[PDB]
Amino acid sequence: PILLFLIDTSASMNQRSHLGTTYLDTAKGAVETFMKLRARDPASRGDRYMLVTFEEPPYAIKAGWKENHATFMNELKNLQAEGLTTLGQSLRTAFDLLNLNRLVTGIDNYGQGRNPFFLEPAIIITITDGSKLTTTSGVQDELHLPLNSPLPGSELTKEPFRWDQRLFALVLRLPGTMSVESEQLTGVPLDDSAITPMCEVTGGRSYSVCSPRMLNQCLES
Amino acid sequence: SLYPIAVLIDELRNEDVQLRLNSIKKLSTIALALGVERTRSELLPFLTDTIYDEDEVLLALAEQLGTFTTLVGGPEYVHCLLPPLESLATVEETVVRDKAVESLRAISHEHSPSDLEAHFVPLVKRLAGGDWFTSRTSACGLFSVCYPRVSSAVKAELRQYFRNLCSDDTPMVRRAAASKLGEFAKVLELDNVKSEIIPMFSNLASDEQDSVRLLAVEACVNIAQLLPQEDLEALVMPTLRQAAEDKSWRVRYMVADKFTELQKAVGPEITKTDLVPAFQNLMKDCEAEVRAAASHKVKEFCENLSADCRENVIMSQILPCIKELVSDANQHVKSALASVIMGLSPILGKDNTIEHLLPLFLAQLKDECPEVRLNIISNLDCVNEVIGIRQLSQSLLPAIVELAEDAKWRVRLAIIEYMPLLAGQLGVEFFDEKLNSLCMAWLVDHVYAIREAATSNLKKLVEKFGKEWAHATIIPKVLAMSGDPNYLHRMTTLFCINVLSEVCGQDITTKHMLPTVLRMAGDPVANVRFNVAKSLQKIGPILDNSTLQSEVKPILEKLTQDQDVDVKYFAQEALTVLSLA
Amino acid sequence: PQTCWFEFLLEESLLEKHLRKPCPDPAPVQLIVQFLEQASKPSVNEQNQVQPPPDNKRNRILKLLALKVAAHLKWDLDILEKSLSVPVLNMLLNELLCISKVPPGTKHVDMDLATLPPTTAMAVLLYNRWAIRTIVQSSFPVKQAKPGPPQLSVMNQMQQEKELTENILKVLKEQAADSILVLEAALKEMQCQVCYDLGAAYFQQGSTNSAVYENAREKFFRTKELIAEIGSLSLHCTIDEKRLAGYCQACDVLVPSSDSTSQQLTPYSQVHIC
Amino acid sequence: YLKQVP
Amino acid sequence: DEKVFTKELDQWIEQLNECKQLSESQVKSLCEKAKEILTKESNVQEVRCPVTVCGDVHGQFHDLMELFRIGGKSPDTNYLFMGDYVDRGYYSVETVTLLVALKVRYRERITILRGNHESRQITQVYGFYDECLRKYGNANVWKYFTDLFDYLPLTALVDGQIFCLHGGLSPSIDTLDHIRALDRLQEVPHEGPMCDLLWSDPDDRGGWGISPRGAGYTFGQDISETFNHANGLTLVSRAHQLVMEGYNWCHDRNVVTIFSAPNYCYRCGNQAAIMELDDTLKYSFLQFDPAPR
Amino acid sequence: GQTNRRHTAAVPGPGGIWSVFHAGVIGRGLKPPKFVQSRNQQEVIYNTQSLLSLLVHCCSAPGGTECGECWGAPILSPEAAKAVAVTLVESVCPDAAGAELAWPPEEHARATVERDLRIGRRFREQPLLFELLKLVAAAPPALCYCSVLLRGLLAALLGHWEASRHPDTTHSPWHLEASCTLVAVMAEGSLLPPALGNMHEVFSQLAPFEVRLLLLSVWGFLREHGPLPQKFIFQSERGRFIRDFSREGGGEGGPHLAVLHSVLHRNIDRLGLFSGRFQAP
Ligand SMILES: [Mn+2]
Ligand SMILES: [Mn+2]
Repeated sequence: PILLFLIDTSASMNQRSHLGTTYLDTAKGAVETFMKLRARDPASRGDRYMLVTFEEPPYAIKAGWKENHATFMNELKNLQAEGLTTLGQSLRTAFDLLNLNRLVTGIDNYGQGRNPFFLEPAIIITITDGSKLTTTSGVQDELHLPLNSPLPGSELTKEPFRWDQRLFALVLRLPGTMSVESEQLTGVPLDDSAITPMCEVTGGRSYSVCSPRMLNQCLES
Repeated sequence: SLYPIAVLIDELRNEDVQLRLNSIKKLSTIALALGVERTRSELLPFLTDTIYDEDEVLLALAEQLGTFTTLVGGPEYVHCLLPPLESLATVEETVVRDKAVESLRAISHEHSPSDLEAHFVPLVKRLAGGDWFTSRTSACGLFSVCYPRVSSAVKAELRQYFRNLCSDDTPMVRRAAASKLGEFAKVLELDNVKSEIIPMFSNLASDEQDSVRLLAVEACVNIAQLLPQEDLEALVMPTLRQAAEDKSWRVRYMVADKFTELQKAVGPEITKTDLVPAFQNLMKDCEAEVRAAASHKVKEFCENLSADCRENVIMSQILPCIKELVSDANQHVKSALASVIMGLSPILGKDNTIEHLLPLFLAQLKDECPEVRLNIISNLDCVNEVIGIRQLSQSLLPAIVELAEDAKWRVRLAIIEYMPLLAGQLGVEFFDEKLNSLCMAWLVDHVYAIREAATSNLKKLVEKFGKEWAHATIIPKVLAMSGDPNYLHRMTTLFCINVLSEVCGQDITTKHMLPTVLRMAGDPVANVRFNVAKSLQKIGPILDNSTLQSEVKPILEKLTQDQDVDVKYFAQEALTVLSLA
Repeated sequence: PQTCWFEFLLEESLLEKHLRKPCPDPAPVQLIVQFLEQASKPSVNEQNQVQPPPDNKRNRILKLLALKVAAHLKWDLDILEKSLSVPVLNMLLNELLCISKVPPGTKHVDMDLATLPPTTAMAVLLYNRWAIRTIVQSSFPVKQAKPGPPQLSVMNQMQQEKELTENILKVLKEQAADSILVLEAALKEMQCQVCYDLGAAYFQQGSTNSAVYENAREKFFRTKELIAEIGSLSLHCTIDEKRLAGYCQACDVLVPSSDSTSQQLTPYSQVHIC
Repeated sequence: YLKQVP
Repeated sequence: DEKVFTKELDQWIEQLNECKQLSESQVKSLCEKAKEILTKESNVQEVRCPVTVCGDVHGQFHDLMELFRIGGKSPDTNYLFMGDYVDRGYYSVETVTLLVALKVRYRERITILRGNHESRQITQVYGFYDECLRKYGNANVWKYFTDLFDYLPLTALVDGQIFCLHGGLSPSIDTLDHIRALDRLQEVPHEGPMCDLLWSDPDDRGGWGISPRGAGYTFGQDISETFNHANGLTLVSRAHQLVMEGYNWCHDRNVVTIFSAPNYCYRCGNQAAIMELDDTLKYSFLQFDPAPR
Repeated sequence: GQTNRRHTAAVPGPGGIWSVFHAGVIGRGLKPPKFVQSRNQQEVIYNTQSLLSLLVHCCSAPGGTECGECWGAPILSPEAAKAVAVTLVESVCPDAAGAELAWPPEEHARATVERDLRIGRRFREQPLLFELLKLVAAAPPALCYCSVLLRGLLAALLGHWEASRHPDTTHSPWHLEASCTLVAVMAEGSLLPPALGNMHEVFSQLAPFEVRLLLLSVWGFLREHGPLPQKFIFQSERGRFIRDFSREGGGEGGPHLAVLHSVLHRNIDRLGLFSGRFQAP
């Protein structure tokens, strides 16, 4: 399938956890451990890895269709979190890339019905922190995707996403001081973030993490 | 009687490996403490029926049995230990079967012939008939050892068993059998080897695998060493000739490596008639490892011939091959060739050494590779003994400046060590003109060994050229570089004080040698004080009592309570050795 | 020329030669370590049924050789306590008790020592001395082991061994009350050391119930005149007199016994009592 | 690296 | 007592330089004196200039002898070794024995640090245990050498300005006073400050990351710059990766990799190098080839 | 308390038509010649006396009654010392990670080790901090607010006695003095019982692990009986805050005094005379 990582590169993602490491480094480690646990599965020979950051275009797509694995690693390890929390534009950019190649290949036959055999499997994972949504003018309370119609043909589908792709969210809530109480829940809680209604609409689930063990359970799930 | 067996069975089953090793390394103690007929009766079947899963314990028990066969009761009672030792052959590791076959070699060595004629022949004939290949390897080894103590009919039986086992298809027993052919003919008579051993030897050399032909050709060099000069030309000589130019390069690599014992065995006429053209075929082929081996062996091929024909064959065939091998595009071939090229010089006559070997010598000097340069410069001493220093010095005049600044310090090291002879032959005026600067730059190099060699070189020069020259041209530069802020430059100046003070004299030892040593014993670097203490310690005996008691004693009591402990200790032992107090 | 346990197990005269060998290789208390570690093998059957080790002839001859080795060291508890662990010493003293014709599970209340055989009386006295010194030294603080992670199996078998150590120390306390009774009945000479350890016990339960300190004092005062009867005859007596001096200096501060010139006159004493 | 060593 | 031990230890140096192994009691006494001399040494030992800092040796004894032929003999030039001189080499016991005997002979002239290979598990799995069994015969000398590795100091400081250690930095270490506060008297853990000290490594990243080694972290230029600024340092010297040229100036002239084992594992063909800080902190590089055999 | 001309005049010999020996300079050269601080203790002690006199005038109550036959101690205000405690905590550690006045578990000391080392450095550099603690000591609700400072300094001392390898504690002077002074100040502030607070007089002759176990006993007692601003009764006839160690239910720390008595029972050889101080009340 297509594994896309939307790594938040706002400055609020530069907080330090109790591990003595920054939140962004925890995100990179989450991507690395996701790689290892996916490579354990004997069905992942073909898996295209993509990376999108919270940076304005054209410096938004770190890795796409024409790149390889080594450049994905090099651009992953060289990320700097020095932007704003602009979730809507980055999500629209990721969907625009994926649906752009989708409508290029003619995978979705409009007018001739809906064929679920023509399929391009795709999972996008937004790793963020849950801070306030920020623009250059002020804080935005509720998450709105921009509607500028950059991709030709966006008006023939009501939603910017499609039925072959799923959104998941890793919201990092690692405290600065470690919790005395140990979390014993088998399941992962949902977060009260602004990204959770979107991933519930797209057919995913928002994993909320507060400990490295919780990160291991989230990433295994 | 049974409690040793019980503690053995409850001790052999555990986790670690040290405990079984400590048990079976002291199993001889168990046998000697318990008795003789007891361990003949029960302990040997006990060690037969048990099967272990670890390999080193098999090695230790094999060598323990080899040391135990004397404690069994002498050679007359060793028949009890043969079914266990042959029961050890059915293993799968190389080291344990090697230990087993050397144990049986010892057993065959120590034992009186009659019951070898009676009992060991059925055992080796039955393990020869084993389906497993390890049994056949042990069989050919045992047939290689059991010759001199059996009778003629028992001999002919073991020969025909040897032809039965040596003819099979699987390769590893053919390797072992070829090795035992190489070890086998070392004791036989001429008629048996000339009648049936050598045609089946040719048959076993005529097969397809490379490694059986390898062991075949060193078996050939052993039997060529064994057979006289009269018979080897007609039967085994075309076999080795047809094995010389085989398709695989391993066989020609080995017959290159074994070429010297071949040419020693065959005699000079056969070398000239047959081995020399095959040797021109050897170094002129496409594979390069065989070419490097061909150089490594052209050294000890040219030193070992007959003189009245060695001169003709080197002036007619060998030198064009040398010229072709010098220009070889591979580099390791050139390195090996330069390693073994000037060894031709003491073999070969004087003017011919000049007019042939010196242009190629200067060619190999300027090669950009380091290994060729370090080999040829190490071999410059060997060519220096037979070639006079005058023409060699004039040959090395335009080649001495590029070789004092090259990257590798081995070449610089040997140039420094060889340079005193060059300077002594070449005069003082040339060294004062444009050759002292090389030694001056040598004293300030980065490599410590280069600087120490340059300091010993200074000793050789002050020994060979005299006193006042070293006063006028050496000491002021030493003091000017004694005035250098870097610490190891000061170390080199201390080394110059020590080593030039070995010869020096007496007058300069108090007016340009001692005061600079005294005035810089207060350097904050502890190594400076450390080595000025060492220098005073060595320079004590050459000085006279007046200066040794006037300023050496107060500076040494000054340096024997300073903060660093090492300089304090060497100041104390310097005072002890010099008998100052 | 090293040795092994089954070398001495196969032949007794080898162990006899080792006991007479003047400058030995591994010393007899580590030999006790090796034999009692070999005897500590669990008796797993063919169906892996772990049980107590069987009473075959090999185990019994191993124990009698071990007790002969212990008799070679004159049953001196100082080095024998310092060099050997707690449950192994429990097994050794239990073997010394049962070889002295004592049935297991017997309550240790009276055993009138004049009526006892001499070997049996010395054996029960030695076992009780081990008990009282073991609980006293268990009260002692210990240097914590440095937290370098070992292998898992050795750590697990250490964990099991210290767990059995905890088991034997609790049962040591609930028999140790009655053992204190046995010691105080055991006063009625080289048994002064015996009395010494009794007073040491009164410092273990001295923090609560301070009255035992007064009991404690006479015990150590007892030891003093017996030290006066010893002189230089420290054959079985291994009392550290620095310890005795420190203990009696601690014991003076509970009561004024007059004789200010004979007692301490250092100003710390009068400022404390004032 | 011209060293097969076989 | 001092004179006889000094001359015996000098004869030990001379017998080691000609590549002869010692006896078990000699190693006992050497290790005991090494324990005594290493007890009184801090985690950050200040080494005064001048000093010739050398990197990983990894049990290549003839290469060590060549190193002494390049940088100078051990009496005369100061040395600072950043550990890892015990595994992945044929002659391992001779190398560590020579270093320890040189330490107890010349206590101000040889400084020895601790590498990650100098632990019980790593020596057990990567070769020192096997070398111990094949030469000396039993595993007891491995016990003394593991305790000796246990007492070794972690890092070193050159003129308050150069920080020399085996591995790399730590997310848990911020100041050099925390290095001096660690309990060094323990085998190196799987997690913690000291495992990261002996196991971490630089990489061209923007922050921390999981090292591809199973232990330790990896750090970038920002982390190294922060550590150098916050501690008054200007250089971080280390020896943990194989380098062709023998030296690397990574993280923008701040982190210096110095590998001093030419032809690592006898099959890589790297030209090793060492650094020679003069009395003016005024450096030079000695770059050398493997020894003839 | 707390160029080119001289460069080119001395570049002979190693240069010439050959390259210079070195490859560069590591930094700017030698790191200074290092400064040696020099003080005299009489001025230090008497400026400290002047400052503490000014503070004890400022932190005193109004008074001015002139009642009784004097011979008495005027009260230090528990509010002024609270202000001094707050600004001292502000000056040493401005962090707010462990600002709660209840002590966390022992293993939690392994987390904030950077802060503990920073308070240890602050107490080592300036002695006056310790002096100020004694000013905080003589007003028993006050040192409760300095629980973060005492906890950090105690954790630094725990780390030092974990890393210490010397047989005797007198080989490290400052850490021994800091441990004894710290437990003495917390004994001044009515945080520890008089039975447990009289332990520092043995610290001069113990082992580092032994004083470590004693300080862990102190830490466990402050776990069990916290240094809260409450649990002091304002006894009003002579109006002062008093903590009476009868009614908390623990009294003298049972396991704590047991461990301390085991510490005494180990070193009978040297802790003989001082065993009388730890007797039960
Ligand atoms: Mn290494
Ligand atoms: Mn390393």
